[PDB]
Amino acid sequence: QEPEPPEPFEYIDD
Amino acid sequence: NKYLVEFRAGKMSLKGTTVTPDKRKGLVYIQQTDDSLIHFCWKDRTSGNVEDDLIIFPDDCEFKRVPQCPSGRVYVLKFKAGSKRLFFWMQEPKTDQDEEHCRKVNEYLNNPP
Amino acid sequence: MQIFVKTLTGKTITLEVEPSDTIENVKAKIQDKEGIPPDQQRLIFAGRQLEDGRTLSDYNIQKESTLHLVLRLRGG
Amino acid sequence: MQIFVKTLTGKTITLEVEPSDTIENVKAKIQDKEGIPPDQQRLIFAGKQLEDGRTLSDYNIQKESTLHLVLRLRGGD
Repeated sequence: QEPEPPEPFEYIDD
Repeated sequence: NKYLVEFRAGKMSLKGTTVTPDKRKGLVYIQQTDDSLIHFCWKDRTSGNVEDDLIIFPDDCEFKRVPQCPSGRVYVLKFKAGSKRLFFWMQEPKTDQDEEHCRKVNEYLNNPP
Repeated sequence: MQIFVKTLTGKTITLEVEPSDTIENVKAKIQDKEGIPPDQQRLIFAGRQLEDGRTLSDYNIQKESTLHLVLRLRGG
Repeated sequence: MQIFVKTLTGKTITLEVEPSDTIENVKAKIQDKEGIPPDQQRLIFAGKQLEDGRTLSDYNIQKESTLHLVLRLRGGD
């Protein structure tokens, strides 16, 4: 029916 | 006040250098008022109420994808002048309109009617 | 900490202001540089409209910050 | 300085108002004419929405001025 949320990840302002 | 854009998306939380999606699935929609001001609102799907509502001027923000963790649909709103960044993830089952929504978001936040 | 005020016509107006300065004070500066009263003048920044008593630092308004100036009806 | 208010059905209702009269006052006149409550009517003139706190003169509304009256049929939520 609906998609599951993504897993946590590291974000870097490149 | 018709909505310029609207799609299922949830908010995320960025702390330090880690982005974690919030299970509080919401809806990202845009509407222009009689003031010619584009309103960027994020409503929670839980109650269907508008949790957030901020007016976004042209060239004031940038809607783009986040190529950090490929797997799903993650977009970030970069306030060019607000110096603030927001994280969102698409909850729609199909992305057949993801690009369009993404394009409309930028066109409505950078190119108001 | 001056700030650039972009009008609806695209006319930008830089006004020397301080972070601690309130929004009300800033609006007055616009009046002197244009003549727009607070009632007709609506300063918006950070994607959100400014309150009044709030300070510029409250909205993270730094120098050369481009503030959005919204004008109400001109009687027509 | 009365003004003509055209309803959705096309029925026109002239309401005696003053140039300095506020929008709230005008809405009340409508309420006492069609029984329309303030929370169920929108006044638009010259394509400009009459916001509360404004006046007829603010919208350049003179005597015998036709105003667009819209009722909330859906009633929102």
